[PDB]
Amino acid sequence: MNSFENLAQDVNITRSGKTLIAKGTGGRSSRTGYTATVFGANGFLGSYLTAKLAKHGTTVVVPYREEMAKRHLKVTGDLGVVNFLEMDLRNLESIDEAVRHSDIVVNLIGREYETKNFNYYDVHVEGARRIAEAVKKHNIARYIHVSAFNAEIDSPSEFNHTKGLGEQVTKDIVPWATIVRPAPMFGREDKWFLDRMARSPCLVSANKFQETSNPVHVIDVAAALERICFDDSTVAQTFELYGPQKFTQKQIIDMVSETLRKEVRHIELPKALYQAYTKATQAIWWPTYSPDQVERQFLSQKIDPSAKTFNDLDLTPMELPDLMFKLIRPYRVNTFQHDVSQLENKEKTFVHILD
Amino acid sequence: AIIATAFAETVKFSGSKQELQKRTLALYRQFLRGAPTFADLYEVQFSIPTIRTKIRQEFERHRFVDDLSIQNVLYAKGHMEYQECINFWKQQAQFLKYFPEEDDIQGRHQPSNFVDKFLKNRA
Amino acid sequence: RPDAEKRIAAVLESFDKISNPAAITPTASFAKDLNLDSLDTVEVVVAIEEEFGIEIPDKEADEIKSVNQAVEYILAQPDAK
Amino acid sequence: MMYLTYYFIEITIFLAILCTIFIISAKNPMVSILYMIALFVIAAMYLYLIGLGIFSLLYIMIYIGAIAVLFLFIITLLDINSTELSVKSNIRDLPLVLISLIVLTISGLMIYSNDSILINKLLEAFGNDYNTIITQDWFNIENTTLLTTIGNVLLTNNAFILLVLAIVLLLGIIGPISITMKHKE
Amino acid sequence: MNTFIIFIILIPIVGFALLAVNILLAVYKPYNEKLGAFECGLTSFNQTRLAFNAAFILVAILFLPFDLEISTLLPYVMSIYLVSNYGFTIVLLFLLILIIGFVYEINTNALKINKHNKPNTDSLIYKL
Amino acid sequence: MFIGTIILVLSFLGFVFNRRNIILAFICLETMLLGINLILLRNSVLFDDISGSLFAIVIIILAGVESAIGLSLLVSYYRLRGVINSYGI
Ligand SMILES: NC(=O)C1=CN([C@@H]2O[C@H](COP(=O)(O)OP(=O)(O)OC[C@H]3O[C@@H](n4cnc5c(N)ncnc54)[C@H](OP(=O)(O)O)[C@@H]3O)[C@@H](O)[C@H]2O)C=CC1
Repeated sequence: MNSFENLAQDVNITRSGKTLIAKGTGGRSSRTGYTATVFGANGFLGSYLTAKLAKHGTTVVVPYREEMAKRHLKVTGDLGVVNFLEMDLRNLESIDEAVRHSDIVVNLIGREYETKNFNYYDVHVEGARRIAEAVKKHNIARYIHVSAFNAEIDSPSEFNHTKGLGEQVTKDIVPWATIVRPAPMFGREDKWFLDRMARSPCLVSANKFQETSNPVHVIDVAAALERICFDDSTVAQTFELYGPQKFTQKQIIDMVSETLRKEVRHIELPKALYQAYTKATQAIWWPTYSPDQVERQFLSQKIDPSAKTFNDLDLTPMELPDLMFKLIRPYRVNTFQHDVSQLENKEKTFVHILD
Repeated sequence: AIIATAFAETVKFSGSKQELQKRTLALYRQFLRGAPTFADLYEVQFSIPTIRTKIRQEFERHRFVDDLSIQNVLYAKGHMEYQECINFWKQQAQFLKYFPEEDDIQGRHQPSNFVDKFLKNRA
Repeated sequence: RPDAEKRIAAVLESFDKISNPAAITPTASFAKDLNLDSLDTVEVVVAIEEEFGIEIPDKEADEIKSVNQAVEYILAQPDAK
Repeated sequence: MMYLTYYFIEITIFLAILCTIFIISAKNPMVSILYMIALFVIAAMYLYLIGLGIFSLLYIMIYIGAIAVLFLFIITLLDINSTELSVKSNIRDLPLVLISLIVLTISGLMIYSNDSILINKLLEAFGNDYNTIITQDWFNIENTTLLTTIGNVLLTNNAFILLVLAIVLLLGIIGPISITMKHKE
Repeated sequence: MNTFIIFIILIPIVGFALLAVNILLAVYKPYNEKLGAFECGLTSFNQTRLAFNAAFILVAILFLPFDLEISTLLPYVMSIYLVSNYGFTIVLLFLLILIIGFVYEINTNALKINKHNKPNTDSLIYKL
Repeated sequence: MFIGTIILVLSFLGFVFNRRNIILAFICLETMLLGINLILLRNSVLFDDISGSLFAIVIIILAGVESAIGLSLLVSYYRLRGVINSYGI
């Protein structure tokens, strides 16, 4: 039979007073009793999180902006498990509608670039504040907020400045909130790491290829969020999900070109030039490498030791070199066979032109 | 006539355990020799040693069977599966039914004692 | 002869199941040394054939029942003697 | 505006050198065939430049249209392994390559002049400085072009070579059948 | 600058217009299986070529001589008046000699595809 | 005179120093014939002479037949061997 691997029990009481009796063995037609709201479900981590939540019948509310980017989430669950609402952070009624009936709220909202309508502050701080005030008004039992690694109030990068300010306003409005700090997430259809390393015509670094981080698999971060959702041990805590081994970007590019059997191109041109090129390429409409990203190219990961880790969740991550094969083999060309000498005399016995 | 496929074997029920012994060992040899093909055809995310470990596990599952006819049926179905795997008839979805261990850990709470199962209503 | 038993004796201990780590010798029985059981004596000959870049027939792979017979089969230059 | 089209022969010479280097250098021989096609295009250009566009079109329809097609036809059907251009394999050729380049080019430019002293034989080959005067006559009353005259001489003054080329084309049919086909009985 | 020259240069150095329009306007976010190729299908490291019938390559090899024949007839049709009744006989001899090879091609059945798995046509005879 | 000598010499060197292909040998032969024909036609134009153009069109025909026969011979070689390797013709 199937099993509820996410739950420790079947009768679960929330911190708001709701009694949740799990129904079934743990399959598609099963129900945990829980309702959730994942605010960045359309995206990279959010898709995996909603899949893991709706596999067992957690009613996921998905707030969405583009009708077409969300459709792949409806497959993750049975009828009535995944529910869609149209949302904009410039509409408070939307956020209240999204968080009204939920026991778990997850803010995965964040951009790595600034747009005409949303600067880094407007998305990372003010949006977080709006969602957090909704979460406080409706007394939601659990609020789980994702803030990028190396977040710090005053920092060189505006991304980390705004993420730290968000991680402050969340904690000040919602004291029972959990803050999860993921490191650079890699995986399939990743945003800026492996697919980019393997498809890009040329990589660039204002620094050397020398920023150091512990990268982590997106599925394990999603699993950790799943465990944080149902573990009421984790209120008012901070998590630093960073992964087993340390790497530089040069090490990861060497790995990528050893897996890929093709020479990844990198340039290493200076900062004042690349930053201006990036600042110029923000004028096109599609996403490009932002100037604050080449600012972050000089900011290696500083792990907070006071923050919790994976092992508090009884999770052991994978690390990049064992999964790089699985992730990069689609871009492997596989040019030809090995040493076709010793093929001549066996090939001589077959018919090659039929008479 | 209707001719057989590539790696077909006519169904012939041994009247002896000593002949079926040789037949089973040959089939084991063929699976082991074909495991690289199983890793190339099906885009497998794990070792060829892992495939051979799984083959050995599935051959050990029926190691202490002594009824001859049951062993004959098991040999016939094993050869069916070999023909289905070596000839690319299965897809990755059906081939990876044998490999649930290689997929990532299914959640946190996997009971192995009584109180766990009780709290989860599996006792 | 020292071409081949080097790599034979290498793959026989590459095979974990041998209780011993260093009892491998020529004149070692695959079976009554009790290093191996009947499935492992096909696993080992498989490892040997794809060590030497060959494939053994079925009436000579069952006959390779000890490390003597292995080296003497590879001695026929099927490939990578 | 006048001399914008002056160096269009030199450009073709440069592009021909480039395309030959790419033929020698290309990894996949399909790319070598495509660069051979580009070299035929360059030659057809040059032939238009010197006033023989009929030969340019004949080249386009024969070489590119049939011979290159057959090359692509065979490499699409046959396994033709290839070793990539390497420094561990081909760098040994550089001394002899350079010696032969110099010797063969200089002899090919010396062979065209009748002067006795050897150095002057190259110096006359590079003596392309003075322009040709093109005066007009009024004696040609007909509309005879190069193809008309080729036909006239080939069918009257040189009928024998045409009726021998017929047997050459018969070979082109009868040989390949003898070599490729297997007759039952 | 003639209209011929303008057209024959303009077509190539403009033909990539809709190419660029499509590259800039259209989505591009590939999958593994969107980079894939079929419903089912696979092939191990067996070979790089398939066995082909002789006619497949013979049609191409014989295109060359017949094409050269028909292209060598162009001087005649552009010289037909000047070579009056002499070149006519000469090109007729040319065509006859080249028809002999075509006769050979037909009688050998060189462009025919032959079938291996014949249907059995032999009688059923029972030894009594 | 220049383009033809250059194409000829480079094709001859790419024939002689070919450790890669047989297709390159075929290509170098064809480009050698091309170079000869170009020198020939330039002299035909300068002298205002038809014998050069006649010889050139004859070379076109003969090179076509040469290509046909050569690629039939290659096909026989491949009938027997099944792979045309880096070496061994
Ligand atoms: N991916 C990584 O490597 C890392 C990510 N993070 C953080 O973790 C989270 C993961 O996001 P990621 O996995 O990167 O995939 P995405 O960053 O693509 O997820 C982005 C989500 O944010 C939503 N969003 C962005 N801006 C707005 C807005 N102004 N109003 C409403 N919704 C908005 C997007 O909605 P739409 O799809 O409609 O735009 C999408 O659902 C983010 O908070 C990110 O900052 C931290 C460290 C590393």
